[PDB]
This record gives sequence, C-alpha cells and structure tokens, in this order.
Amino acid sequence: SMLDDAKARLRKYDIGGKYSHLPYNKYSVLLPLVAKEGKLHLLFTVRSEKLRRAPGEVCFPGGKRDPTDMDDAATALREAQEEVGLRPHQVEVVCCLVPCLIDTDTLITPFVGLIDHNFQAQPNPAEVKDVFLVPLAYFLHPQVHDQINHIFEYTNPEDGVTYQIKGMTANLAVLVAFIILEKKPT
Ligand SMILES: O=C(Cc1ccccc1)Nc1ccon1
Repeated sequence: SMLDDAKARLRKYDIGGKYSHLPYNKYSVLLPLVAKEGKLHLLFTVRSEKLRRAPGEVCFPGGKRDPTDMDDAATALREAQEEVGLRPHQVEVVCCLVPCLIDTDTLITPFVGLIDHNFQAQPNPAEVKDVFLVPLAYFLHPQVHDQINHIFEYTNPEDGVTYQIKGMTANLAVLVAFIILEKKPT
C-alpha cells in the first residue's frame, strides 16, 4: 500500500540514535506526513509574528530538548503537541533522518512521523500563526525564486494564499520527497 511503501522507504535512511548522545545544544523537528486525496502531504507551521527568532517564517513543528524528554523523538512530539495539538496516539514516528549541524554547538535532529487521518490541527496562537499542507510531489517540481539563494513559493489552490519555504525547512522537504517518491511506477 501507499503508506506501507512510504514507511519501508523511510526505514532505509534511518540513522537511529547514532548521533543522539553527542554533547550539543539539542533541538528536534517533526516532519509530519498526512495522507489526503490519495496522495502524501507534509504539514508546515508559520511561526507567530510575536516570536523573537524568525517571526512569520515557515517551519516544521519542533524545538529545544528539555530534561523531561526520554529521547530526541520525545522532544519532537512534545513540541508538536504544544504547537498544533498533535497527541502521541495520533503520530507514528517512523525514522530519524540525518541531523543538521549549525552554529558550531547545535544539532537539530529530524524525525518523520505518519499522522492519523482524524487529526485536525489546533494552532496555538502564542507560537503558530498558521498551519498548512503541501503535497509531497510539489518538492520535485517547485516554483523557485532567487532572493542569491533558492526560495520555494507554494500557492494553496483552496484559497490562493502563497507561502515562502526556504532554508533547512525547504531542504528537508526535498529530502523526504526524494526518499518516498523516487523511482515509482504509475
Ligand atoms: O521552532 C520550530 C522548529 C525548529 C526549532 C528549532 C530549530 C529549527 C526549527 N517550530 C515552530 C515553533 C513555532 O512554530 N513552529
């Protein structure tokens, strides 16, 4: 099936806990996969305008590890619950992808999660201005704008709203799209 095929592809790229004990300032992100209308989508947040760093930017749910977290996956799930109301029973964490090194002292670990079809986002307005879906196949043929570095513009056909996706967020979306959709029969 579509979902069994996606999980099987994703498991081949799982690094597991290999880099998780290293002495960095630690953050985790959740790459949330949603199945609608017979296709896979990624769920994104728009950060509240009130926030100190990167107000109004498109991001994945996530944040800083705290002492309560049993592991890096737990960080991603705690932050996702706080930000968009995603409960643990509504997500299956399938794997841990390549971590992102930044600032010389910081390691950001991404986890891909399959999201339950009965989940409905409840944006917490102190942290998140908006939540939206992009079809995973978009990241194979994105509408690119050069700012000089590459920015994706996605327009939601439901309402005509345009979102800008860039940086680590755009990079990870492309990675997930390649892993799941490369070399598939029609
Ligand atoms: O902050 C994140 C993810 C993140 C954290 C740290 C480093 C890179 C990415 N997601 C949010 C926060 C509010 O709305 N979305």
